[PDB]
Amino acid sequence: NIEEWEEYRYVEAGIKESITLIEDPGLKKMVEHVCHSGGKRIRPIILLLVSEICSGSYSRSLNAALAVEMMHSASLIHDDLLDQGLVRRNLPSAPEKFGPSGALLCGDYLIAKSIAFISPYGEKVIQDFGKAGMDMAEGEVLDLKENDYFKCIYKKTASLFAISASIGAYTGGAEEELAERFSHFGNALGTAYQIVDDILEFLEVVEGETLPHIYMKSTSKEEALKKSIDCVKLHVAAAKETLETFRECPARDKLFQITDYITVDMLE
Amino acid sequence: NIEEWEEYRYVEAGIKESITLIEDPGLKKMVEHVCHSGGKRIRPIILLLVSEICSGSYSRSLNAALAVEMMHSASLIHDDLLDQGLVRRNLPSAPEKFGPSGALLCGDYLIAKSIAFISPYGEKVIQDFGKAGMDMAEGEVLDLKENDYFKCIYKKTASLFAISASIGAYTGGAEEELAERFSHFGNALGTAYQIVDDILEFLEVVEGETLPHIYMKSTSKEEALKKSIDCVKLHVAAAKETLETFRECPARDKLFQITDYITVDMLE
Repeated sequence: NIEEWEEYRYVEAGIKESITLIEDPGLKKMVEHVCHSGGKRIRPIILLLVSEICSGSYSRSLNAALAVEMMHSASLIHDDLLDQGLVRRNLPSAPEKFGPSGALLCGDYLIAKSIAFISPYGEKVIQDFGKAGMDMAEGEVLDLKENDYFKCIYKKTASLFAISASIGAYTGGAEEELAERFSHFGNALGTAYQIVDDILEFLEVVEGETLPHIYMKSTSKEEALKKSIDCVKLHVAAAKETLETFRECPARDKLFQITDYITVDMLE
Repeated sequence: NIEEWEEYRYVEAGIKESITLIEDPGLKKMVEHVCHSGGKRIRPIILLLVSEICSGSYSRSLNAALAVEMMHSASLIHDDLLDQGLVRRNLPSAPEKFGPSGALLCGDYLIAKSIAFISPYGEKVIQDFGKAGMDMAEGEVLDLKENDYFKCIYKKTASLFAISASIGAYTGGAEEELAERFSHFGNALGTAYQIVDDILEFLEVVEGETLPHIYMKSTSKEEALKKSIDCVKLHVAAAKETLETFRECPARDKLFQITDYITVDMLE
């Protein structure tokens, strides 16, 4: 029950306050929709938890957490625009919650807003934030166009988890060395997270690109699944190995909980 | 001949170096295309010139200038995507240099890249940069949906000119008070600039929304044009009035040249 955590409540509060700032009725309505997805605000919470691990506090990290969530939301909106109305042009138009123009502009608005929110954190944090945004765009380009698959997961998904953790560390007073270790934890979790998502997606196709599909180009179906799940366990193990090197406290305990919650628990 | 200015050459050098950093062949090719538009790099040059006025130097301002140009390019690409394939869905598909997916992702890539380039300039500059990005998205939303027309020009176009000048001032050691005066110059120039563009566009429609069209809802064609041009002269005058309060030097002379070059000179 992450919705019960103080960290979750703080992020939700920041999100709501953020929404009150939107003047354009249309944009406000769209943003309210993307935030009302029932998600668990994993990325921003990870950022606050890391700040807590490093400093025992997270008050000052709220805007960085919101910036990361805004970037995530912008990517979801743009990806929806891509998948629903920009790639299969000769086929029947797919349904879309927001109009195409609305989806594009709402995403641009959110990215710009994330810049305003990340603005007080300094050069290192802001440069990392920018680099993650670039990785995400490049990742999507690859996504629509073995090695490339994993380069894709890293760029499109792992990257944001990595900076949610490193920025959290930086906002909690961490030096480059420590922030780097958190980056590794984030990359590990994010990778396991995406593979899990791809496994579930692969199974949906079976019911009527993903890792299992990639492996089937040379091996059995189940074997492809077995190696995919082994890939998840490998990265989950890598994530926990790193987490174990950090200060023992409730925030660290929560990071362990999140790790299982979004990876192996989804494979039950 | 702005192409002969040291400021122009420095920006061009930065742009070229920036291009060498792009790993994805496709993205690199797209960026090369948007930069190879024959434009005069007005916004980034204004930023460098302002830094010169305030400090006598502009070396340290290159990345801020590039960030502003990247934001401009991203907006042009996204606007092309909007106008060409997201608004007139029931009509024949309009031709596009980049595929729809490519245009969207290239724009997102450039915005993120601008974040990485603006990263070392501090909270005030980065917050202003973010706010301009937001104004631009909101401006486009209004653009496609009297007071609204001018709110549109301010948000979509004047805003970027305003921060190109204010950020230039900040990078040149200016305090809030001085940077604000430059912001006013930029807003003035940007407004005159857009109205001029709208007047030329209006005349193209006459040959076979814009200010002249807006006025015609209650007055004659020529009268609508007369009041539109008077609007240009008003803002050009406002821009020069402000410029005259700044330190007399070659950079200031160049700002006067640019002011006429992109406004009244285009009306001959």
